[PDB]
Amino acid sequence: NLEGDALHTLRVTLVDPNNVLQSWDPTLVNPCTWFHVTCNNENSVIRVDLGNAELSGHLVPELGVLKNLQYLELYSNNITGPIPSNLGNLTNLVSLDLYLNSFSGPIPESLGKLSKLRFLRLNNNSLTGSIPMSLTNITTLQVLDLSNNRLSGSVPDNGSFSLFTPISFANNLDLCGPVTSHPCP
Amino acid sequence: SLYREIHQLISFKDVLPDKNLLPDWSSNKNPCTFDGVTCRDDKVTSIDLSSKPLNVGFSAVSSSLLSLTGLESLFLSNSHINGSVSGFKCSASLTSLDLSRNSLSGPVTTLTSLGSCSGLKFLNVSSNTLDFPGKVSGGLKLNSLEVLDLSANSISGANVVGWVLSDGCGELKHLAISGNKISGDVDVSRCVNLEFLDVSSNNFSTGIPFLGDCSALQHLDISGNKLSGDFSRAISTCTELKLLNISSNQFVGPIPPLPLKSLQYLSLAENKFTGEIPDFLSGACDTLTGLDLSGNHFYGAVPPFFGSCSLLESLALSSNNFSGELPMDTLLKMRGLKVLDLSFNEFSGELPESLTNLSASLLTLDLSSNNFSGPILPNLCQNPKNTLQELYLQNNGFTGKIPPTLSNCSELVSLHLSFNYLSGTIPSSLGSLSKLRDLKLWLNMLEGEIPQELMYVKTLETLILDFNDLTGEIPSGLSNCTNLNWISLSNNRLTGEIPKWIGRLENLAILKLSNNSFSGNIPAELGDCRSLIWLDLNTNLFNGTIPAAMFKQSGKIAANFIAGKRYVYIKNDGMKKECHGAGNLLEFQGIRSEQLNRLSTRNPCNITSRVYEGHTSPTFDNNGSMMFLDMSYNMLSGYIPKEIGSMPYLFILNLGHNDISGSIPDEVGDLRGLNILDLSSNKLDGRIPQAMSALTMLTEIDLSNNNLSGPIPEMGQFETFPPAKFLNNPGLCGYPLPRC
Ligand SMILES: *[C@@H]1O[C@H](CO)[C@@H](O[C@@H]2O[C@H](CO)[C@@H](O[C@@H]3O[C@H](CO)[C@@H](O[C@H]4O[C@H](CO)[C@@H](O)[C@H](O)[C@@H]4O)[C@H](O[C@H]4O[C@H](CO)[C@@H](O)[C@H](O)[C@@H]4O)[C@@H]3O)[C@H](O)[C@H]2NC(C)=O)[C@H](O)[C@H]1NC(C)=O
Ligand SMILES: *[C@@H]1O[C@H](CO)[C@@H](O[C@@H]2O[C@H](CO)[C@@H](O[C@@H]3O[C@H](CO)[C@@H](O)[C@H](O[C@H]4O[C@H](CO)[C@@H](O)[C@H](O)[C@@H]4O)[C@@H]3O)[C@H](O)[C@H]2NC(C)=O)[C@H](O)[C@H]1NC(C)=O
Ligand SMILES: CC(C)[C@H](C)[C@@H](O)[C@H](O)[C@@H](C)[C@H]1CC[C@H]2[C@@H]3COC(=O)[C@H]4C[C@H](O)[C@H](O)C[C@]4(C)[C@H]3CC[C@]12C
Ligand SMILES: *[C@@H]1O[C@H](CO)[C@@H](O[C@@H]2O[C@H](CO)[C@@H](O)[C@H](O)[C@H]2NC(C)=O)[C@H](O)[C@H]1NC(C)=O
Ligand SMILES: *[C@@H]1O[C@H](CO)[C@@H](O)[C@H](O)[C@H]1NC(C)=O
Ligand SMILES: *[C@@H]1O[C@H](CO)[C@@H](O)[C@H](O)[C@H]1NC(C)=O
Ligand SMILES: *[C@@H]1O[C@H](CO)[C@@H](O)[C@H](O)[C@H]1NC(C)=O
Ligand SMILES: *[C@@H]1O[C@H](CO)[C@@H](O)[C@H](O)[C@H]1NC(C)=O
Repeated sequence: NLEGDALHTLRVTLVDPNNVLQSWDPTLVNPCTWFHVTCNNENSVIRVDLGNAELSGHLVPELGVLKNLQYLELYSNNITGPIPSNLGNLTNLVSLDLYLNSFSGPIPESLGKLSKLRFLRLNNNSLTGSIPMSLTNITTLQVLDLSNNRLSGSVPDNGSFSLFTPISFANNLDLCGPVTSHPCP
Repeated sequence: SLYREIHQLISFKDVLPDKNLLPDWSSNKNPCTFDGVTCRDDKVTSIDLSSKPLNVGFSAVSSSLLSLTGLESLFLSNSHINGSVSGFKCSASLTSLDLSRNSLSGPVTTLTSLGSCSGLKFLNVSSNTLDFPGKVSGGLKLNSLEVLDLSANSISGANVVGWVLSDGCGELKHLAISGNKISGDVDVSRCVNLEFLDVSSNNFSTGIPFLGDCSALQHLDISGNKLSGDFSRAISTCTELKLLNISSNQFVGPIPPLPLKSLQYLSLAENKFTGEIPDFLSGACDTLTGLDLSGNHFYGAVPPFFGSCSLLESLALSSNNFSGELPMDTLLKMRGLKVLDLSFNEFSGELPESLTNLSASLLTLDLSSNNFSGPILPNLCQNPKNTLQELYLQNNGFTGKIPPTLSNCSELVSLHLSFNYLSGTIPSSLGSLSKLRDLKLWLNMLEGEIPQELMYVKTLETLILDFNDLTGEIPSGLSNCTNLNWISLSNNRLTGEIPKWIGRLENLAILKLSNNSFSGNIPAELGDCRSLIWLDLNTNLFNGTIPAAMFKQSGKIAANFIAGKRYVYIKNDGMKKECHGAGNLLEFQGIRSEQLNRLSTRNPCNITSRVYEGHTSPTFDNNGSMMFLDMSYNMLSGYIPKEIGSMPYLFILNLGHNDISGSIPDEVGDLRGLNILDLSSNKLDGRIPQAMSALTMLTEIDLSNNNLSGPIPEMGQFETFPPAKFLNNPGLCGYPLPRC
């Protein structure tokens, strides 16, 4: 139960007052029978929705070991710490919503390695640094909300980013480009 | 003495936040006349404050009470005392101290300061919040303790035992460290007098404790650990040994040699042990009381030489690969046998007639989960004064009828006949059992109506009739059972309306009517049941409307008596339309999952997903609400009142495939615990209330086939859900559906 061990490490690192992770047993054959965790017909985890579980702490890199993982919804929590640089090891992730959190650190480079990525919503977080140019190589990008963050630098108008409007990039620290309403020097 | 005695007692009485605490304590009274105080010759030798919520600190105790000259013993158990041990004045007259079940906190090293008591022999600190931060150095420096109990604390570390015994174990007759996290190696070899050791429930990944000569040791509990290696050679030096619990460990291989001379209790249970029961074990037959081999790879048959043991009280072979016939000849040679658990084995064949004798001896007979075949023995309980308590026959190939000779067992508190091929009707004579608690007959071919005479059982708690051919309506007499906490009747042919007298049961936790012909209106009297967290009504003929007062009891709900029972929840996947409702909750005690295929004939559900297991665990002890509601696939009509949103603890709500017409209440948005919601196939109209965006717990929803109109709420989880669930809603728009 590699997936189960990984998710269990995640549980250990997480702070869970409501004990929503209580149902997770490392001794089990797999994680697939756990609450909020969904597996495919191949008995591998395609989904984890922990959203608004009122959790604290930070995440783990072992999440990147889920190959068939599709949906990850962590949204509406106090969760802190950086976004794992090895998250790019997730090929099949179609949705990532971290929004409404204490998450920090720069936006990981390896995220450019997600080909099937559709939803990315980071809005209302503490993230800083530039917005990776590798994300333009993701052609499947549909909905992105970065609004109300500390992100800085120039915003690429190429690739999939051409699909997006300033309200998504709004209320940031300093952002420049055709996409923003503030010009680059 | 007496003056400062009473003055110290009162000076302690002054520190209590509750001004009225000690009723008889006052100045101008003989201290020896006080409650919880035992005085000898006008000198205080004892004080017992146990189970009295003092809500005071230890610092107040050490100064006032422990300074008493001539005081031998102080029992503070469950006195709600907080704080930590500090340096203080202690009389040498002190003998026994009980701090157990209290709030004492801080590092364990503080206990080193108890050496101020010169005559201190017996110390119980068990069940406190004490821990051990960081490294272990030096020692406890108490060698005078004949008894030490550290059990149920927060201590996490390695070789803490060495820190305890640093000053030597020479005088120590008793040690219990349990309920902690401790690793490393255990050396008791310097303690020649130690008669008792409980290290259980800990972190040891390493070798077994070093017992040295192990001359005087009568008790060894290593259980609840990761331990592996050879324990035989370690305990081979122990001549006199009684209780050995090695259970729940990583031990492997065949059963090795043991010190069987004085052995009373032996548990090898819950391990990787292989092979079968060795012969040499018979050497313990002059002694052995009870035995647990459960949870191993053991197979074969029971050695008949165990007939030499008349002292065996309990025999547990459960959870193994065992097969073969019943050694009734050997079993009858055991006079003191009481509980026999054969459950979860491959045992086969019909039932030997001689078994009819055991009704006058055995307390518990568990044959459950086996390859057994044949009829149920009608001659059973022919012998006078039948002593049988619990009978579990479930999961077998047993055929024939159910003989109403079982009424002749009057001591039977539990009957599980379930998961079998048994035919025939239900004998009314079963009503003659006043002591019966758990009656589970489910999954059989049973026919005929329900006995009215069951009204004569007031002690009835769990009744499982599920998955049978039974017909007829429900006897009103069942109302006379006020102690029923579980009612599950599913996949049956039962008809008729639903009783209105259900409100009479304050103890009822669970009601499952699923897959039946019942009709009529859902009674509002359900709102009078304060124990009820679970309702599955899905496939029935019920007409009428849905009352809003049914939820009035939510928030006062007490599920306390419901806990402790094994359950299975089988989730209905919406792929196949022939499998109805959210899911099926059934009582799984004493049954294998692998045999669930026996349901293949009775239910259309497969493709390999998905099963949920466990034990009943309500989310609240008191003042909660309904955790489960499935009315799906019925004739119910009208509009849903605002009260539908009064149950925050509700995990799953399925109203699907009904005639319900009206607007979805904004009160729906008040449910924070709802994981799965099916409103599908109804007449409901209007707009989805924006308040529903307040639901963050939904992993599944189906809104399809309604009259609903307007934009889909963008916020909340609606964006996560597929348009597949939103189909057949003409006026409905907004993501995931197309933009307006
Ligand atoms: C409410 O409960 C009722 C009763 O519990 C339930 O109705 C039963 O539903 C099951 C599942 O669909 C039915 O099971 C079927 O029974 C068929 C016989 O009627 C059987 O066909 C052949 O089987 C027998 C015995 O093998 C054979 O001698 C005959 O020649 C029959 O033609 C079906 O077999 C199918 O399934 C098996 C394994 O599942 C497979 O190997 C076969 O190839 C075939 O695909 C099947 O077992 C049962 O008959 C129903 N009984 C009645 C009285 O209707 C409802 O479905 C429940 N409702 C809800 C909503 O849950
Ligand atoms: C150190 O302190 C702890 C905390 O008290 C203590 O553990 C407890 O010991 C008591 C025994 O004194 C246990 O109480 C028993 O529990 C069993 C259930 O397993 C009951 O059946 C027992 O009932 C009998 O005794 C009663 C009187 O005590 C009778 O009224 C009754 O009819 C029965 O005859 C008995 O209550 C208790 O379970 C444990 N555990 C706890 C409280 O968590 C430990 O023993 C102390 N150490 C030493 C060396 O004494
Ligand atoms: C209190 C008892 C009466 C009850 C049986 C309880 O012990 C039981 O564990 C309940 C709480 C469990 C049994 C089945 C569980 C559900 C299992 O089925 C559902 O598909 C899963 C899907 C997903 O895992 C959700 O996170 C939870 C969710 C929807 C679970 C929500 C909680 C349960 C409903
Ligand atoms: C033998 O050791 C086990 C291991 O802790 C003791 O635990 C019992 O059985 C299960 C373990 O799977 C526990 O969950 C129960 O709480 C325990 N039972 C009881 C009645 O307390 C067990 O108690 C030990 N056996 C004896 C006779 O003490
Ligand atoms: C995190 O947010 C919650 C409510 O969303 C709030 O109650 C809590 O205090 C916050 N965490 C901290 C550490 O303040
Ligand atoms: C997002 O952040 C802005 C300010 O940074 C705040 O005004 C807004 O309320 C936040 N969004 C939510 C949903 O709380
Ligand atoms: C002891 O109890 C008192 C009662 O209010 C409290 O003030 C104090 O913090 C407690 N000490 C500990 C260590 O909890
Ligand atoms: C339920 O339906 C029957 C007719 O099918 C009717 O007589 C009965 O009154 C209905 N119940 C209510 C409350 O309307």
